[PDB]
Amino acid sequence: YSYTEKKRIRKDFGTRPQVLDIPYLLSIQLDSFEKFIEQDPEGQYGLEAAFRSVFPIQSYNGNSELQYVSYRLGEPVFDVKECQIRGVTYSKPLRVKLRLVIFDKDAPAGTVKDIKEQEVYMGEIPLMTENGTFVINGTERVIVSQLHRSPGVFFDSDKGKTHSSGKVLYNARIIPYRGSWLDFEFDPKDNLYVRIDRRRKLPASIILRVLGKTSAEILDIFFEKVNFEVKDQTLMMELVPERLRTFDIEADGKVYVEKGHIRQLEKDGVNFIEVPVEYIVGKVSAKDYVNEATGELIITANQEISLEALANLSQAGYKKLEVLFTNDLDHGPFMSETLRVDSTTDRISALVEIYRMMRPGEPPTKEAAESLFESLFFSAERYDLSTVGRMKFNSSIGREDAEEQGTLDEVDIIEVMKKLISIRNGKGEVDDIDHLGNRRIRSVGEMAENQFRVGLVRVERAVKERLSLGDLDNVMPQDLINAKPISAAVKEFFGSSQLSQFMDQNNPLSEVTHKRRISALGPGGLTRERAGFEVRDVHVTHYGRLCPIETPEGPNIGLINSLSAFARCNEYGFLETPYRRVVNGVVTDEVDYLSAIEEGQFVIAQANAKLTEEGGFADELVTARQKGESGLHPREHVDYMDVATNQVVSIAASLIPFLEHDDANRALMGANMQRQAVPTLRSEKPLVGTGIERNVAVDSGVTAVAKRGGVIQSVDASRIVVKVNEEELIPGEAGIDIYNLTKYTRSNQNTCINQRPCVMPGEPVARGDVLADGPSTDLGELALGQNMRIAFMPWNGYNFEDSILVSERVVQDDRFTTIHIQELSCVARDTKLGAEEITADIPNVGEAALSKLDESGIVYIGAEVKGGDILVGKVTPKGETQLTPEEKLLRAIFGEKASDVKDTSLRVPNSVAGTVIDVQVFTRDGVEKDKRALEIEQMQLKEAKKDLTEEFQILEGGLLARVRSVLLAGGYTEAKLSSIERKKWLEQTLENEELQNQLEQLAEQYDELKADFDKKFEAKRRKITQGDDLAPGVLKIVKVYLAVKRRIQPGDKMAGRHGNKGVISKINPVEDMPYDENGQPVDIVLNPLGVPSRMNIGQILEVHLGLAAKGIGDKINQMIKEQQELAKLREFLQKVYDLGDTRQRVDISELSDEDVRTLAHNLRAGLPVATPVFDGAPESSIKAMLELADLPASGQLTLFDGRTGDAFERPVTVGYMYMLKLNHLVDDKMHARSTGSYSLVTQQPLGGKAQFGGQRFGEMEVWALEAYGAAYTLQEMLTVKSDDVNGRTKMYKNIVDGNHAMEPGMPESFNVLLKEIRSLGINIELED
Amino acid sequence: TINKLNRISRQMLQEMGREPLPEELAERMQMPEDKIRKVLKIAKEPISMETP
Repeated sequence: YSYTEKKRIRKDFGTRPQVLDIPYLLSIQLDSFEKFIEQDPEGQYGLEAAFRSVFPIQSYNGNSELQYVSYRLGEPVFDVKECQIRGVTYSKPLRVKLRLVIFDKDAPAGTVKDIKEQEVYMGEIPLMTENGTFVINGTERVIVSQLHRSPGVFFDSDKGKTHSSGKVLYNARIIPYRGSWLDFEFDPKDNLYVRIDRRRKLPASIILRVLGKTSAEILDIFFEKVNFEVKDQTLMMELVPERLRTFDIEADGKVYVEKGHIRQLEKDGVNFIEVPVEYIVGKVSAKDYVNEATGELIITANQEISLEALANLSQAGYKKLEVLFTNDLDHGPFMSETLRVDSTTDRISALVEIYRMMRPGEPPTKEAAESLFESLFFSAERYDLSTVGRMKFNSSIGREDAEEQGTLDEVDIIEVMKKLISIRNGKGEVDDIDHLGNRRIRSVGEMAENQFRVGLVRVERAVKERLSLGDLDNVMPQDLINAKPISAAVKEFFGSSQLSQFMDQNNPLSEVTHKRRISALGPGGLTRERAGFEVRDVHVTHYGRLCPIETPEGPNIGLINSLSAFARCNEYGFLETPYRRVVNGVVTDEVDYLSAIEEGQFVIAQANAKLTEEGGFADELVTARQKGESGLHPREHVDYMDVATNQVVSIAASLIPFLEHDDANRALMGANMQRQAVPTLRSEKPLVGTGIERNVAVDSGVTAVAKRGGVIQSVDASRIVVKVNEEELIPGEAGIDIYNLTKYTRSNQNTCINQRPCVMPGEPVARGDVLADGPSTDLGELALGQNMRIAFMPWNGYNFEDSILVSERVVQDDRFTTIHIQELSCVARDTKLGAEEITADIPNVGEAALSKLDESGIVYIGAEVKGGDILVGKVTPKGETQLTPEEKLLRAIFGEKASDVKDTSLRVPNSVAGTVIDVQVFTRDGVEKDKRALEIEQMQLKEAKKDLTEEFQILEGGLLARVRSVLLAGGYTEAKLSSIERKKWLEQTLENEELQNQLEQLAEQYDELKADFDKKFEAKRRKITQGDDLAPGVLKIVKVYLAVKRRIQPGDKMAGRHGNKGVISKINPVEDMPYDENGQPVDIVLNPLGVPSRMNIGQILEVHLGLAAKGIGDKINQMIKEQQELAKLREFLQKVYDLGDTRQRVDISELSDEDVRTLAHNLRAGLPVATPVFDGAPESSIKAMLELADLPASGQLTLFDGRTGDAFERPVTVGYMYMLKLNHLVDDKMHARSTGSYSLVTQQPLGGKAQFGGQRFGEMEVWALEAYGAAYTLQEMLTVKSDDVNGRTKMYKNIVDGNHAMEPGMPESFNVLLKEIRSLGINIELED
Repeated sequence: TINKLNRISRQMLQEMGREPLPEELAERMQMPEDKIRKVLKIAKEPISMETP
């Protein structure tokens, strides 16, 4: 057990041992971006592939070319923290070595006349942080992986839902990564037809003729030939035995049935047969027949044979005639029919028809048509069937060559057409489009590579154009490349893409789920409205790959999925899941990662299968699945097993205890709202958990995990210094590790990110141990909510529907109080009248509002501010303003007139009260810094000086301790060393060369220990001192950070992990809560009526388990309080940890006395228990736990009404449930407006709380008012409340003067409509 | 003037690897820095009101 987990061991109720630990949760992002950035010597992945795909760039004439050499990434200007603070993108410069070889015109082509090599700046590539996030424009973003259709050829059908009859129509679609789409479909008349780029449809023989194929060649390829010679003045068909198995059969020795089995007569075998003439009448020819004497074509290929044609062939002397095979079941004349309808007769006419289909209304030329075809599919510049696409294509048509080609060809197209024909005939099956073997995962690396290639093509056109011209004597290759298009492409991808999303940062679980999210939307994907039922459904191939529970509930159902716990992406981008090999009947611990196509063949048993001591299956017929169908299978027929019980559910679903007792509908909600929890002041572990919390907490990156083991040297609320162990030191290193903790930092959702130390001075720590707990973390365990005592009973209608009744003590102990950090900005700009100034001289404002402001006009740090308080005082110059006569008289009476500048200052939003915790001042280069700017600059410089001095002091203490040890190799009295003053050591004098050379280099190194640290400190001074690059016209930006403590109150949404959400209805006093016989009141009362109908039973079990857990904790607390002997405590702990037949063996013999006391101290507030999903605690284990804690086995206690003291007539389920505070607070949702801003065009109230807008009275509301008959209320809403500019002002005046009457007018929207219709050249006028 | 400023900005960003600063652009153009800022503030195309 690790040190961090030995502090509080969670009891495991699982029974199945785990053979594979859950892998790193953020691998899907980090691996992809490492593929993108890391150099590939093979040149197949990342920036190298794009470079070699675009380069070399060749001039049209041939004068010169630009070729690729290598690339590298420079050092970042800022780190992550400074990029976030300043508001700039965290990125690395890209420098590419390019050389411009110049060819010699006089010399033959290919002679290198000159070479010019230079490094070219090709833009800034954004960098992925260690946690899989990007810092774009100062904010954290996550790029969501995309589930898109895999490139290749897909065979599908209309399922008989298009034509009037059934007529199942089959089509084949060739979809590349880049290029045009090729479609081969059938028509209701049984003709193969071809489409390119989804335009007007043509016969499929045109694409065959444009490759130089004669009709005879087409018939030979797509048909089998039966031959008919003339032997001994008789008809002579070459008999193929398989064909025979309406006439009299020849071979009189073996006569078959006449005009009315086959194998018995075919056993002897003959090669002769005679058929009537009519048998030839119905057939069609196969080749063109030419007569030399006549010089004409007697019969053409693909023509109906007639008696006259037979006679003509007879007179021509020809004896051999071959005709195509045609049936109604297995072989079809489709190709012959589409040859018949097709009017093309040569390659040129086919190209002309293809050109008319591509480019209509343009004169067709041979060179133009030829070019169009070559480019559409056979050009690597415009067509790319990538490696995954080529692999899928070859698997589809069974081709075992051209594995490195990305352009279609003769064999590919003809194989696709043949396979479609075979599928129609009956041999073959259509493909499933929802099958995960046909859908691919496309991650950050691939998308970034594609956008970089787009930018490179943009720069390649201009590079080609400039290379065409020949003035390259004084031209360097850095003068040819413009990095702005490339930078624009990458910035567009990383900031404006639909899949580049604002990070969800409510809690670590939200972060992890967002990093493991897959979207079917985005570029190259689906749309919300056009998506159908089929793509939203759960496929049988989603087992172990996509979570069937976690998905948005709404328009995005089925379109956004979550990666499974053990799911992985192979090199081709297809999801794969691990399985255990079954060898010789025993389940080997060897893990094979299988994809859906490989999964289909094998028979896979489930993790719930019983196993014996020898490793084999217990029961003869085990449950398993094959080809996506579950069933019962023999033991010897099992090939694979599941690796874990949480293999099919995602992390959020895996964090729900007793998931197997909950419906999928409510498990969906539980998983969704586990990502909406808001961290509280005090993070508390869940009493009932699943054991995955540690993985989420560690892998989210919110916690401070030790990089190297050792002993903690120093702990402080913002810094941890660790003395590294002697076995893990890099030679010549300081020997210390410094962890600076994040303290009260705004998140993306205006929450608080705070890291609290969980280690004391002198505590040993190993690698991977948790040093500081981030938000929603308790001792390295994910802690999203709080454990609350729960009573399942109705209480006077205050838990009606989904309402929640909460005791006042919950508010008193601040169990659900949350810190929300809000950022406000004041931008002083340059206007035409003048420059806006930030100052404390605010007109028309008294000294009361200037108390919290300083001389510079910025609020102090730590000032408690309420709504309307001035934070930054800003005055803007204002133009001449015309005054009414009454205002002139007022100014003449009282001579107060000071309107040179107008007060537009930053004020706290209404109903917001908090403390200013941070102020940041950004000043443009060349603008005088106000006193507050220099104060913050001095504070930052002092902080940098102190931090560098302290860091250097600790690291030099460690390194001088190493020096000390190197001396201790011999061992002496360093008291003599201290006899000479520390600085005076450099003043010593040694004459011996052995000692003096030592002293020489020691002095030369001590003086050099100053140059590097001075360089570091000078770089820091440069960063704080330098000016900020603001937007044009912006002079100064002042940002104020407000910390607001939000307590629980009625209207706040609170929920558990089983989908039972609710809104708090009343904060009841403690004396009105139900209480047990011991006088302990319940804190939250829930309605039982919501359990049975939604069928989420896992909460009740959890409640029972929670009760038992707390009971055991109480016992431990009692044992601690009574100061009992440690032997009794050890015995009790062993008894607690030995309950049930679990996989966990926690024995306390090797736990030291201090370790035992620490564990008991951590178990005071209840014993944590782990119930893995689908391997949870049975009811018997819960009952045994309850009996241990001296509690009823039914989990129901006798409660008393606090308002009367009378016991309730029935026992009530009382326990402890883990409840969360969702990010839906009534403070941010309560809005009201009487009059405010209005729209510019429609003259209507704006929309939103941020704009102080009004509610929308939509069409349905108008219908309801009309149904009521409320004409006057409807007229009020339409005219005097929305867009009657005179009417609403008159109504306001009338209400102010008491007369509640209105004078309705004409809405401005109708006038806008009138003007628009008149602008459309239509006379609309209101008759009178 | 705007086009030549963009050309010089491109060349300078190519030369030094980072975005040129107003003062350096003014030095290279042999023009006052205030004029450079004035030119930089007018090179904006109006945004459409129908943008999502």
